[PDB]
Amino acid sequence: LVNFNHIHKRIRRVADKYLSGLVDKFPHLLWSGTVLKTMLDILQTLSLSLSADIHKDQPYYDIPDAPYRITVPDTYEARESIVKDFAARCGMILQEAMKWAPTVTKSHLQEYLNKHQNWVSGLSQHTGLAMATESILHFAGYNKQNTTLGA
Amino acid sequence: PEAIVLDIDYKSGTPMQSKAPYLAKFKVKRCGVSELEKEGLRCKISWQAAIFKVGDDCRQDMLALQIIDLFKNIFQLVGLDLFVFPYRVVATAPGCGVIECIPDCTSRDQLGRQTDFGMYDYFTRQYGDESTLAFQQARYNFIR
Repeated sequence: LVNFNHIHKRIRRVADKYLSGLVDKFPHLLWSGTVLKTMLDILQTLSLSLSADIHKDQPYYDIPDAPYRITVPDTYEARESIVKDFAARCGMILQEAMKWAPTVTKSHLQEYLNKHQNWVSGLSQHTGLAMATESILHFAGYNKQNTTLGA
Repeated sequence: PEAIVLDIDYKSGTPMQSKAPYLAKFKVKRCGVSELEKEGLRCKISWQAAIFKVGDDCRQDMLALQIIDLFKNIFQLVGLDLFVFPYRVVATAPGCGVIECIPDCTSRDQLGRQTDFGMYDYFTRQYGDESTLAFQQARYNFIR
């Protein structure tokens, strides 16, 4: 995942192809308990880096809870384009996970939203929490009472 | 006038083309003005280069330097990002004066004679491809 946003051109394409193949041959990684947190963290890092005084140096950033680093382009347009492009795989994988096993992923999402560090900054944007609380809605299903009826 | 000389390098003499103007180097200590004034009645170190001229006027350059320094002060006060280097110059005799030399002198004419190509090739060889980090900073300083 961390190489999906490389500064080059073909590197991200081959990384995307490898990720697609890996998720194809091992479907059980969708409902894992560590991928979602890491991808939300990197999305939040990119969202924070969206507006960080481009002329100021040091475009490097450190992903929390994982030893890695991310570089960003110079112009605003490229950064906006890359963050918008990355903002789609999140929804795709979230809906794919929600389609098959809703209970486990819903419990994981509930557990993620109960950390003290993010509560202080929650008054700001904190795009990860917004993404979670937006993805929870339009992928829900019917409960026990209304699971078997004919329209 | 805000520094005290220490010694003289006895091997830096190099006359230039021209009238017999030569060049010399000095090792100097920077203290200040008031401390220098009070220490001149009782008895952070780098090197400096000096250029001497005979038979030439050095007043229009002084006026231009004053204007440049005033513009630099205005720009620094307003809060923008512009770069100008006001090298000092003082006249002391009719047709004779002392002119400071910027550190690490690199004339464009000499580089053009050496390369006979565009500056883009020179700075591509010196720093690297346009996608590197240093190239962006060099371009920003060039624009400034």
